[PDB]
Amino acid sequence: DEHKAHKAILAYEKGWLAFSLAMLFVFIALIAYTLATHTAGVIPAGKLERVDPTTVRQEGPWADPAQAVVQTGPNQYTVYVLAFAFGYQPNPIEVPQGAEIVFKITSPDVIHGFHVEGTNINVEVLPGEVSTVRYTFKRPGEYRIICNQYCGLGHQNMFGTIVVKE
Amino acid sequence: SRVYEAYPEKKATLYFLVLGFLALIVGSLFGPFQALNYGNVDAYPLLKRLLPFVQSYYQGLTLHGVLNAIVFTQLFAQAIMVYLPARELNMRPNMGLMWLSWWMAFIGLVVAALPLLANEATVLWTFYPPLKGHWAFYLGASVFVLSTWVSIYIVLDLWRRWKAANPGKVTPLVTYMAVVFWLMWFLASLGLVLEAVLFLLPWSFGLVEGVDPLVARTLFWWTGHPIVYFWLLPAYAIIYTILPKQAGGKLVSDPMARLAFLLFLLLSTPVGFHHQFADPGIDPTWKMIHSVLTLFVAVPSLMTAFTVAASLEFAGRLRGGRGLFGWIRALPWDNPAFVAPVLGLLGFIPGGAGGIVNASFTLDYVVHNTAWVPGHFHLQVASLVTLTAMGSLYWLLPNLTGKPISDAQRRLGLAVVWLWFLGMMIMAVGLHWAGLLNVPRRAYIAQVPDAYPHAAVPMVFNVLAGIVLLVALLLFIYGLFSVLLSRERKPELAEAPLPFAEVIPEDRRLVLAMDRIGFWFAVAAILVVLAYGPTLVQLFGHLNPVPGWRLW
Amino acid sequence: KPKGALAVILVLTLTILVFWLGVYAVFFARG
Ligand code: HAS
Ligand code: HEM
Ligand SMILES: CCCCCCCC/C=C/CCCCCCCC(=O)OC[C@H](O)CO
Ligand SMILES: CCCCCCCC/C=C\CCCCCCCC(=O)OC[C@H](O)CO
Ligand SMILES: CCCCCCCC/C=C\CCCCCCCC(=O)OC[C@H](O)CO
Ligand SMILES: CCCCCCCC/C=C\CCCCCCCC(=O)OC[C@H](O)CO
Ligand SMILES: CCCCCCCC/C=C\CCCCCCCC(=O)OC[C@H](O)CO
Ligand SMILES: CCCCCCCC/C=C\CCCCCCCC(=O)OC[C@H](O)CO
Ligand SMILES: CCCCCCCC/C=C\CCCCCCCC(=O)OC[C@H](O)CO
Ligand SMILES: CCCCCCCC/C=C\CCCCCCCC(=O)OC[C@H](O)CO
Ligand code: CUA
Ligand SMILES: [O-][O-]
Ligand SMILES: [Cu+2]
Repeated sequence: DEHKAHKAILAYEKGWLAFSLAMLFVFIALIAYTLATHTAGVIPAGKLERVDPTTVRQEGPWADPAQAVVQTGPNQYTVYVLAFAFGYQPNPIEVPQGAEIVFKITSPDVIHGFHVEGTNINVEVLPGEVSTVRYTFKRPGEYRIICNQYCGLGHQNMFGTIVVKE
Repeated sequence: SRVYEAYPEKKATLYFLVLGFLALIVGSLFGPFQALNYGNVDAYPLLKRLLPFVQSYYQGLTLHGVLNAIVFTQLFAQAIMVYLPARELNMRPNMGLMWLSWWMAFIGLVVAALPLLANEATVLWTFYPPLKGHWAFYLGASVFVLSTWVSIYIVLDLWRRWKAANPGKVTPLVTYMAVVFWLMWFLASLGLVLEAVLFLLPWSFGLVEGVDPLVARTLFWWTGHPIVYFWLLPAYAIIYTILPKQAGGKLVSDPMARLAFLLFLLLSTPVGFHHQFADPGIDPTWKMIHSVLTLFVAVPSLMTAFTVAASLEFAGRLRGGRGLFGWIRALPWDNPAFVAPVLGLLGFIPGGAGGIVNASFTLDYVVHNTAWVPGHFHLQVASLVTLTAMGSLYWLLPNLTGKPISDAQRRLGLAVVWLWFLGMMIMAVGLHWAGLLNVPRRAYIAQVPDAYPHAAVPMVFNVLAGIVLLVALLLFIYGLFSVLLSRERKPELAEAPLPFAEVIPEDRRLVLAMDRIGFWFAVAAILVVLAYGPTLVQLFGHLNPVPGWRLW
Repeated sequence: KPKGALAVILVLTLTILVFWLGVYAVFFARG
């Protein structure tokens, strides 16, 4: 009864622990998969690309927002975005639909989020580093950028805009 | 008291509890306001009349984070994970050291508080650079956390002393847990300590112009993950070694219990990149490795679920319950010390489920930095840990003070426990859901009321949760003071044994392996070097410090 | 057999699965 309940409890727990292990492994396998598709483009580039946030608005690709959108492939655009207190430049970001967009994003002040509502783009932006992420906008129109890392008193109203042209 | 003459560890323990709860109360005052905010209702004008020193939603948010997630949880850990092994071993912890640890905690907390109350460190509980707080915030926080290194010493002391008087005996259960816990906490703690000493302190003192954000965050999350395990394990110790008595049964396996703890020593620390999935400059192969390891650290709680569920079922069967559901009704649902934890565990089901999603590397891009995250953790810490701590009032307080719990007090305890649980659940729904609607975490949304129209529904939950939890909190304040400030004293209560459960034979071989602690300690530390070394070496090799800012 | 314990882990497995495949579905929709 006490002896018996003990063996049966123990016996089934092993069952469970093996199933739980299986389930966890399958998630590992399903994450692995995502890693192999274009959906993985939103994972940041692990590479270090340092900049100087004190001069980034005066010199380099972030200095002139009207020139932030650069064709770098036959069907590819690189976009130099600045996230700053409290907004994003350019505003709006204008990209063609169906094209692959390499966002290269930095900050002159503090850390900001770069979360594109409606998509999987969600990347921390740190001063002194350029965050690099990739996405193909399949539907045209207006996407809101939300800052989702506390950045000071203006955090709640820090928003940007990406326009995807037909 | 003659009892404090004989068990001085009772009084130091008590001081950790009371200070802990006081931290909890003050931190928690801001909760309902935040809940109302996530429901798109702005009651800060009210808060600012009641507490005039409060300058912003984000000052309030800092206080809430720091006092609830850092201070309270720590005090609690130090109370439980020192006093419990001390009682099981029936030995006296080093009283000088225990008092030293208390004063450190109190002093550090007081110093950190000054800037917080003065609105000089409205960074948050994560204090990410280059948002730059007052030196006193970093220094007060450092000495507060360091308070735990003493606790580590205390428990290793007690441990070795017991082993010396008992050569060739396996470490006792609570003490095994307490030891693997503290050694875990040691490795874990080093990330933050490193961060504060090499970067944050010199920086805030004006010794260096700036800090590298990425290194800060990487060091931070070294500590930042295992901290949640450091918060959780005090609760688990109780859930495993006490709750089964409270429920009316026995712990169904000591080895299983040891195994879970052991796994947390090995796996709680090498996982932090799971908080850095959206960070630049961190290699994706490392993110995936850390993700896999994070799924592994789920395992000891997957285990716990079963070990504990089976123990509660056993208790329920012992008390007459039959069927698939009968053992549930049979349990001591009239007893707040049983109820609080069990309810905590119920919420922990969706809690761990959220955690699991977070861990999965690309899936994190759905929820990262949204209200989903707060949704996940309130389930884990504001609910499970907090409720477990709450229910300890009803057995630990009397054990420590000889102050008795009236029938009336018990009924209020039940009310407090249920309302808190339920309010946390309601809130949990509004947050997860708002999170999936892309609402940002850490944001004064009520001040941008037309920004999230799609969240109209989850917002009602957050408001509801908000009112329910204000009630629960109010009732916990009155509750806690009623016992604490009570008249009567029954010293037979303070001399009672703690309600440690008996264990239901056995894998002695396993227990022996698990008892080779030094070995497991090293392994765990090797895992941290393997999982953090390569990345930190590259980060330190290319530091890029940046000017700090005060945007509040 | 520990029928109740088992039922606790059923609920837990289903919760994990509703959560996980839930989010996986959302990850791809937004992809
Ligand atoms: C003490 C509190 C905490 C625990 C526990 C915790 C658990 C997990 N966490 Fe977490 N979490 C993450 C991973 C997880 C995973 C894998 C788990 C696991 O440990 C979960 C495993 C648990 C289970 C699988 C549940 C087992 C079930 C049990 C034990 C109950 C059984 C019920 C019974 C027995 C009752 C039966 C009785 C009857 C009567 C029927 C991730 C990423 O991978 C992030 C970052 C996300 C992002 O983008 O920021 C994160 C962020 C947070 C934050 C935000 C920090 C910030 O400020 O930015 C905090 C506070 C936190 C707290 C806590 N977290 N979590
Ligand atoms: C009175 C009960 C409680 C309510 C009403 C409540 C509600 C809130 C809300 C709505 C948020 C999210 C705020 C935002 O994202 O801007 C939050 C933040 C937080 N909660 Fe609580 N709170 C409760 C108690 C506690 C407890 C006991 C814990 C810890 C044990 C906890 C720790 C935290 C922390 C760490 C955060 C995140 C802070 C940050 O991002 O900086 N809460 N809670
Ligand atoms: C005992 C602890 C449990 C406490 C549970 C309490 C239940 C909450 C109240 C329900 C009545 C309905 C209230 C509706 C009346 C006013 C609502 C309203 O008008 O909304 C606010 C306003 O529009 C924007 O500021
Ligand atoms: C989509 C995926 C489908 C998921 C659907 C939910 C699955 C539930 C989880 C685990 C079932 C495992 C229960 C099988 C019983 C194990 C038997 C066992 O271990 O028993 C040993 C003992 O000796 C015998 O008397
Ligand atoms: C005892 C049984 C042993 C067998 C155990 C196997 C478990 C089966 C579950 C998942 C396999 C993973 C399938 C991976 C396919 C993913 C494809 C997908 O979801 O596609 C998304 C999107 O449409 C594309 O861009
Ligand atoms: C019990 C809790 C219940 C939980 C309830 C779940 C509800 C959330 C469901 C899906 C979120 C997915 C959101 C994906 C957003 C798609 C909107 C979109 O595509 O909008 C942008 C586009 O640019 C326009 O032109
Ligand atoms: C949308 C979410 C908000 C809604 C919240 C629902 C969440 C679950 C709540 C309670 C489950 C507790 C199940 C067990 C209940 C114990 C009571 C019982 O069995 O009582 C017997 C009687 O008192 C003899 O002692
Ligand atoms: C007596 C104990 C049981 C009572 C428990 C209550 C029942 C639970 C359901 C709803 C309460 C909702 C209260 C929320 C208060 C107002 C919500 C609000 O602000 O709604 C905005 C609206 O969607 C746009 O204007
Ligand atoms: C006993 C305690 C255990 C607690 C267990 C809680 C686990 C959460 C499970 C389900 C909630 C989700 C509700 C239904 C799923 C919503 C899906 C949905 O409607 O998706 C939106 C889609 O866009 C179409 O509009
Ligand atoms: C009971 C207390 C616990 C608190 C409750 C926590 C609620 C969150 C649970 C599950 C979310 C699972 C993800 C479900 C998202 C639904 C939408 C869906 O299924 O996605 C398809 C569609 O393409 C979309 O855009
Ligand atoms: Cu920029 Cu929040
Ligand atoms: O921390 O999860
Ligand atoms: Cu973590």
